[PDB]
Amino acid sequence: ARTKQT
Amino acid sequence: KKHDCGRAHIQVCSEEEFLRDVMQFLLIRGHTRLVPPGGLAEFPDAVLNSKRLDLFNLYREVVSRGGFHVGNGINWKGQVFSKMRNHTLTNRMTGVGNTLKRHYETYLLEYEYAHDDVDGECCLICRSSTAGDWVNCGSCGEWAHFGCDRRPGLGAFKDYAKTDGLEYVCPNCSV
DNA sequence: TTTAGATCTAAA
DNA sequence: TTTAGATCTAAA
Ligand SMILES: [Zn+2]
Ligand SMILES: [Zn+2]
Ligand SMILES: [Zn+2]
Repeated sequence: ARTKQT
Repeated sequence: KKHDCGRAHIQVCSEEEFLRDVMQFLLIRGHTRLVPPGGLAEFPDAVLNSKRLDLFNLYREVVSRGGFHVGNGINWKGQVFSKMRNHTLTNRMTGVGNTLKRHYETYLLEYEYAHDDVDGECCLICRSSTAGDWVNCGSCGEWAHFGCDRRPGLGAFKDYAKTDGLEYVCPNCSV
């Protein structure tokens, strides 16, 4: 999936 | 603080309009060495995996994830590079994440700060922007904290985040 | 274990 | 100086 970790 | 330009919003902006706005911005900021003679056809003078560096897709993939400051919270090799023209199926671009971060710093970081293209959407479940792991719904395109989805049978976050990882469909979309 | 970022090498 | 690929480390 498209992801991000902020 | 912001470029005036009046460039199209990033969801509908063409590659040529974007790149011309980047060139104009780099010149007004005094980085003349980054804009070679010969206009848009020659910009940028940087090569990645034997093709000219694709700044448009590099920019779109980073700002859609919250901008450069997200850092290694972006999967550069697996989710940014894979969307660029520079990607090939079989490549040995083992240092590509570091390379892409350096190119973003050179060409795009000041530009990012001077525009309003960075995604700041809240979680579709809890409606906040709390720090943490997020997944983008493949169906509706909204964003969710992984931690806010308590359905059984979800994979580990790392299996969504790895290149060509698991499909994610949010609880609101799921049939 | 797997995956990806950082660093170094060697070739231009 | 810039780039591609090997080989480190970090993280999960
Ligand atoms: Zn602009
Ligand atoms: Zn949430
Ligand atoms: Zn959805």
